[PDB]
Amino acid sequence: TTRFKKNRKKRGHVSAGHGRIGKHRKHPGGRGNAGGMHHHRILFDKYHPGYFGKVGMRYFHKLRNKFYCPTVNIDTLWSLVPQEVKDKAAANKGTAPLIDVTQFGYFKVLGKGVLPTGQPVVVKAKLISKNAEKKIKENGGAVVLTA
Amino acid sequence: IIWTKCAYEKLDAIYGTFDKPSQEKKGYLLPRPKMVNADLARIINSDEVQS
Amino acid sequence: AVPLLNKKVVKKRVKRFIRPQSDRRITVKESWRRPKGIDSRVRRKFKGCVLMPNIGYGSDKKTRHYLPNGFKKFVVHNASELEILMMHNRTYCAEIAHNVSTRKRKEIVERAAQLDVVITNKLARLH
Amino acid sequence: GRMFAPTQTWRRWHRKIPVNQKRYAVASAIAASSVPSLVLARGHRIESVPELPLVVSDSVEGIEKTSNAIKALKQIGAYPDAEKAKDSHAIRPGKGKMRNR
Amino acid sequence: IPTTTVQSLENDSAAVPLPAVMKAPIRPDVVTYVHSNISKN
Amino acid sequence: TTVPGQLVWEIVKKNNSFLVKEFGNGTAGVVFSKEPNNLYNLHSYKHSGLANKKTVTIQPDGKDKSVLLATSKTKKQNKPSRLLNKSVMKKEFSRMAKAVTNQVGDNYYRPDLKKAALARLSAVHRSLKVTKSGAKKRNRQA
Amino acid sequence: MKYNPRVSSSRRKSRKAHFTAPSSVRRVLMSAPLSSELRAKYNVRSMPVRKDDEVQVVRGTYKGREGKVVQVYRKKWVIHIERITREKVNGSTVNVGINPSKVVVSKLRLDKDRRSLLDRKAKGRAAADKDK
Amino acid sequence: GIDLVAGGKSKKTKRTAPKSDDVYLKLLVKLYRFLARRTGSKFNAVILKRLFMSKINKPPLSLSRLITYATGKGDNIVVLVGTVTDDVRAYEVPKIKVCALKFTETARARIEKAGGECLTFDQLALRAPLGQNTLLLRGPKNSREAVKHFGPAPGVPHSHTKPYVRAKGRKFERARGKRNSRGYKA
Amino acid sequence: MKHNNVIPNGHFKKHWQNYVRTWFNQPARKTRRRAARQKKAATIFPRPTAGS
RNA sequence: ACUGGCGAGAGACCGAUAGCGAACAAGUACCGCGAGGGAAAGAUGAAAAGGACUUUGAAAAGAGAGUCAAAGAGUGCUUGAAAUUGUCGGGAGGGAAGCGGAUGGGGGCCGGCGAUGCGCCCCGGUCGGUGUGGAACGGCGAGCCGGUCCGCCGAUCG
RNA sequence: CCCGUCUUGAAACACGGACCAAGGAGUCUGACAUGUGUGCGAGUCAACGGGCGAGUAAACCCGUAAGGCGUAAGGAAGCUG
RNA sequence: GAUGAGUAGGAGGGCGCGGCGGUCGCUGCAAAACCUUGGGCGCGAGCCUGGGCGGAGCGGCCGUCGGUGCAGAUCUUGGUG
RNA sequence: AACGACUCUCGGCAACGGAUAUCUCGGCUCUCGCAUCGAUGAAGAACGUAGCGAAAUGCGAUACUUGGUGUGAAUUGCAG
Ligand SMILES: [K+]
Ligand SMILES: [K+]
Ligand SMILES: [K+]
Ligand SMILES: [K+]
Ligand SMILES: [K+]
Ligand SMILES: [K+]
Ligand SMILES: [K+]
Ligand SMILES: [K+]
Ligand SMILES: [K+]
Ligand SMILES: [K+]
Ligand SMILES: [K+]
Ligand SMILES: [K+]
Ligand SMILES: [K+]
Ligand SMILES: [K+]
Ligand SMILES: [K+]
Ligand SMILES: [K+]
Ligand SMILES: [K+]
Ligand SMILES: [K+]
Ligand SMILES: [K+]
Ligand SMILES: [K+]
Ligand SMILES: [Mg+2]
Ligand SMILES: [Mg+2]
Ligand SMILES: [Mg+2]
Ligand SMILES: [Mg+2]
Ligand SMILES: [Mg+2]
Ligand SMILES: [Mg+2]
Ligand SMILES: [Mg+2]
Ligand SMILES: [Mg+2]
Ligand SMILES: [Mg+2]
Ligand SMILES: [Mg+2]
Ligand SMILES: [Mg+2]
Ligand SMILES: [Mg+2]
Ligand SMILES: [Mg+2]
Ligand SMILES: [Mg+2]
Ligand SMILES: [Mg+2]
Ligand SMILES: [Mg+2]
Ligand SMILES: [Mg+2]
Ligand SMILES: [Mg+2]
Ligand SMILES: [Mg+2]
Ligand SMILES: [Mg+2]
Ligand SMILES: [Mg+2]
Ligand SMILES: [Mg+2]
Ligand SMILES: [Mg+2]
Ligand SMILES: [Mg+2]
Ligand SMILES: [Mg+2]
Ligand SMILES: [Mg+2]
Ligand SMILES: [Mg+2]
Ligand SMILES: [Mg+2]
Ligand SMILES: [Mg+2]
Ligand SMILES: [Mg+2]
Ligand SMILES: [Mg+2]
Ligand SMILES: [Mg+2]
Ligand SMILES: [Mg+2]
Ligand SMILES: [Mg+2]
Ligand SMILES: [Mg+2]
Ligand SMILES: [Mg+2]
Ligand SMILES: [Mg+2]
Ligand SMILES: [Mg+2]
Ligand SMILES: [Mg+2]
Ligand SMILES: [Mg+2]
Repeated sequence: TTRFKKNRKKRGHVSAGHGRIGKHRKHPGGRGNAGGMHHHRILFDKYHPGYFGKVGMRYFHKLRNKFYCPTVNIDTLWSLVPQEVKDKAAANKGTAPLIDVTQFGYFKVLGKGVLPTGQPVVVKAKLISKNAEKKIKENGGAVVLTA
Repeated sequence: IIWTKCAYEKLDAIYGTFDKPSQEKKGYLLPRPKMVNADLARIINSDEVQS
Repeated sequence: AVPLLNKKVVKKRVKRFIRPQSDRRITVKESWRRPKGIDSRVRRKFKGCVLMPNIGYGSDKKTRHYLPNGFKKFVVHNASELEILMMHNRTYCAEIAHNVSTRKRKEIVERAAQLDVVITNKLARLH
Repeated sequence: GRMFAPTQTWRRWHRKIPVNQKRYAVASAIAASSVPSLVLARGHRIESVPELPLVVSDSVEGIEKTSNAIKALKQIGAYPDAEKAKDSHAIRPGKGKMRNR
Repeated sequence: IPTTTVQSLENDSAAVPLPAVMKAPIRPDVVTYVHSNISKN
Repeated sequence: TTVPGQLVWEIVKKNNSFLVKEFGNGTAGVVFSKEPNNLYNLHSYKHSGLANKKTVTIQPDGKDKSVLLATSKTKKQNKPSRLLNKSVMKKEFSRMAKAVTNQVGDNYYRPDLKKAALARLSAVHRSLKVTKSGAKKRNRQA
Repeated sequence: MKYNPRVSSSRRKSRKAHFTAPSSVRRVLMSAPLSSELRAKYNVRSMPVRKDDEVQVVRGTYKGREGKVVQVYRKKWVIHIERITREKVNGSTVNVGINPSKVVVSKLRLDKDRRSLLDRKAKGRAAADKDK
Repeated sequence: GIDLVAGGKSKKTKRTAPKSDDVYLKLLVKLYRFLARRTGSKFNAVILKRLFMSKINKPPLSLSRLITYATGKGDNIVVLVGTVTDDVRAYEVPKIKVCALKFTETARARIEKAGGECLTFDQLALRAPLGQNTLLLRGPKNSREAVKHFGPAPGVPHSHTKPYVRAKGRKFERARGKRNSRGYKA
Repeated sequence: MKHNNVIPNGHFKKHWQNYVRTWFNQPARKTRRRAARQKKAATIFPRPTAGS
């Protein structure tokens, strides 16, 4: 929006806000990331530690699908069950719902948070952390593995 | 705006209500205002405030 | 109509603020411009130089925008717009817009007489 | 010579406002049309309109002739607003008149 | 429940309940912002 | 309006077809409102004819020095053609003055507009007399 | 509003097509209304002006004048009418050009083609306007 | 001359009004301008000031955090100058009276199902003109991405400030200056 | 270069202005493809328009 | 896919120092041995009705006259700014002038530049007046509380 | 004391400026960032495309295991979370 | 109630130019532009108006947009001392 | 130290110049449709060609056009 640009407020002020002494020259410090080690050294070290150098192993032709592993925490597991199925869970304590996280696009079950009180759940997943399994078991549930 | 009877009767289905959602705008609900009653005079001159 | 204003109008300055050196150069118009030059003696407010406008010259808020006749001007373009001043005839006077035809000025002038609304330029283009 | 910063076709002409905001704007406009004070404030002449919102029988949808369409507007009191539009027909001031406007 | 009268034309239920959309908030700021941006399209 | 008047004022106070502004938005700015139900033609929430359910209209009626006194009906805010309760008055000023005081202040319709309504009636009545006969005094003394 | 994709609403294109139109096209553009008597007779509203037609001027300073066409000056978008003249500074007489849309045809120069044209113009009106 | 700073005038800036053009918010400001002036209530003064604040100064409050702070205070009315969001991590929602500028669709449904009530600030004025028996709450102001980048620069000692990097991985600011094996660790 | 900002990596050092692809024909492309489908449907009638 | 060719539609684009170099006999006139370089230049009037004739002059042309709504539109002619120039009128000037502030002299300009009403009396004229009838409505919420208009009595003032 | 300008310092024997008209310079775009306005909110986004539609370059509708960003981090990695 | 300097620089509130979406108007009983020893308003950018010329268009207000404001650049083109 | 000349200055008129305003058969940009040069001699170049023409436009010794078809009374600056 041109009418809000501050250059308009500076019309008639000679230097357009860039000063009489310093002026606005083309590239008085080099272009782009020039001088990262010489005259912009302080800037890089102060704000971008680790910028220069090499670390770790290369991986030629690394495909990300091999590493696909979405995770879901314990505290979020109950939210996957439909509301109508939640009522059934509290209506019969003999059985427990079977939550197959893979059907909801999750592979591994992590163990952040707690489960609903007095509600056993059977969790079906590809992978699971030890804390997640412990919390499921101590709540009266069980873990089933799939692929 | 001049509404035909058929068009006027479709407004609830198209835009839904504050309680149930629209039938043609999947998962849409009418927005709520930050002020339920915009009549300041009633609020300011109410017995509760004036007491 | 009797003007409602009663406080006298005090003009802090009646001369205009002329742009510096507009006398010297034809291309430099008289409309005010703040001199931005580093050495500008006008900007630096040396005595015996052109004066610059500042807020201290502001007129009294009670008498601001009041014409010498004691009313404030409102520009009218037809008879309907003139009726807006019926309840403010002691405060606002009407001025017919410069581009209104002489035929429509007669209607406005006649209507203003009925409403006791002052017209600043009622004699315009009637000869 | 060459103008400063010549205009380019790949200027960002269009805008994509979120759909939910566009629906919010439409709902507000629909609600505003049922308030006679707002309708009058926008310049519409609805002094002879029987009621707002103005809902008419579905038989109006069967009208085929423009002469019958105008008679329908007269019956419901909407003709004065339509007459205002015709009487306001005028040539656009400025350069727009030679730009097919 | 509020209802709206249905005007009848010459040569032709007479009320309809007021739809909820007619009670929606009036937000001139939102309308102006949306109107200006979409009119560029 | 069908919605609260305070809400309407928030919407129409910035821009409406009846808003007349001149001399920009600086100190020289002058603002008037020209809706028929605004006694003083002032752009304010008090006198606004758009943002108040209860409004007073006083203007010449047809011919024969008749003055129209119309008030907006509280239960007809959604019926523009029947919103006004018109009362054409063609009697002496004193009789008309009592009628305005009765329909504005006595019934607690808009007591805050009693002074404006009487002045509006006084201005309208005087202009009708001048129209019939013509200007005879300049009203410049005092 | 127009809906034909082959038709332009551009002012520039309309004016160019009018002022560069060939002579055959200018003939149709230079049409005049028939008189109320001829309209009721042939059931035709407009006709291209011809050299030997008789017309009456209904607009301009020569309003009311009647005479016979003597020249259809298509290049100048005007027609010349017998006795509709003015005097130059030297006293010579020159015909005054009049746009054919500002005259009314009182008598038609009928011929084999003109009569056939009248039938086609009336045939459409007698069906598309009345029978519909 | 007078030996003062800036002619004795204040150089501080605070919001004296909302920056928004929302007509409903301005009506609420008018309502609470009157309440603060004519009552002298500290609750009303605080409410008025918070209505002026920007979006980031009115952070949302999760329903789960609302429940924890409302435990043992059923009689009191919860007041939030901001938005109340739903939290899937909370299972049991007790009945509670909550006043907020805005409720998310899921948060409103859960509160209403549990027998609670969702109030606006105009309804609060009718029930608590002086803020009597209210629980005034604020959402977490500094829990957002921008704040993680604030403070001492990432490269100075004893800094945990998050740097600005276009991606995350071994090749993005993990080298010299980030470990002893490459010059130094910082 | 100044202040705390992400390191810029704009790939605008070639003659990129000669290789800009605009999309002003996007509505036209939708129209043309719809016409092609409509024309194809009549050609293969009564065979299903969904194809094989 | 498509800044070429041919045809077509459109525009929050430019409006004759702009927009293509080119709105026009423009890739033209012109320049360069050559490869190449490359302009300026749109608008009388609705209609030529484009100024007969008289008189002066070698002629250009002037004076008068004529056409036109208009030559204060007269063939580079719509409108016709500034720099700059002539003339008439006012004024000033002992090696600059201009400029800020303050008055004065001389000009020019301004009747919303400055009013003539108001109150109380009677003479006349004119125009309307408590209580009951109708007409179309309203405020407050079934019921109370009202005004406007028309008519009829009384009242006899305004 | 002549303006504009660089300058510790300009009436300067520092430079530009004979005069007038018109033209004449922080823009567009990609990335990112803080701030603010608006919508929704553990979600959000109609973006390629499709269905259509002011007989229509707009508007309206469509995300079914789509995708982006967010919802979990640490490690060079194997991995753990 | 106190208080008033400001280069480089920052910000706010305003003035002016040309479009677009709206709205309110003006004009052959004379629009725009231009001229004026007419008058007035605003601290100011500017605005309003008388008279003249001109002979067909133009303006106010809300929103929104931009090839949007010149005394200078040995600035460009044209004109003139 | 008048008058007048000269210089400067203000106003009226007259010049000089072509700004401004209003225009526009042009330009620019976007979108769409179509696929058609040449040894059967192309693009380009040259010369010629009309009752009165130099250019532009057209044409080729059948030379601002022949023929067919459509349209249905002009062309036009003058002459015939
Ligand atoms: K700066
Ligand atoms: K493309
Ligand atoms: K050129
Ligand atoms: K002229
Ligand atoms: K310098
Ligand atoms: K130097
Ligand atoms: K110098
Ligand atoms: K930054
Ligand atoms: K997603
Ligand atoms: K989809
Ligand atoms: K490691
Ligand atoms: K307008
Ligand atoms: K003037
Ligand atoms: K604008
Ligand atoms: K002189
Ligand atoms: K002179
Ligand atoms: K021009
Ligand atoms: K050949
Ligand atoms: K030739
Ligand atoms: K032929
Ligand atoms: Mg500065
Ligand atoms: Mg500089
Ligand atoms: Mg620097
Ligand atoms: Mg740079
Ligand atoms: Mg002044
Ligand atoms: Mg200095
Ligand atoms: Mg004038
Ligand atoms: Mg203009
Ligand atoms: Mg002091
Ligand atoms: Mg200071
Ligand atoms: Mg090493
Ligand atoms: Mg260290
Ligand atoms: Mg390059
Ligand atoms: Mg092509
Ligand atoms: Mg050019
Ligand atoms: Mg121009
Ligand atoms: Mg003309
Ligand atoms: Mg001229
Ligand atoms: Mg001059
Ligand atoms: Mg030095
Ligand atoms: Mg200097
Ligand atoms: Mg020296
Ligand atoms: Mg130098
Ligand atoms: Mg020099
Ligand atoms: Mg300029
Ligand atoms: Mg943000
Ligand atoms: Mg996915
Ligand atoms: Mg490990
Ligand atoms: Mg200061
Ligand atoms: Mg303008
Ligand atoms: Mg002068
Ligand atoms: Mg203006
Ligand atoms: Mg432009
Ligand atoms: Mg520019
Ligand atoms: Mg200049
Ligand atoms: Mg400068
Ligand atoms: Mg120069
Ligand atoms: Mg030069
Ligand atoms: Mg010379
Ligand atoms: Mg030819």
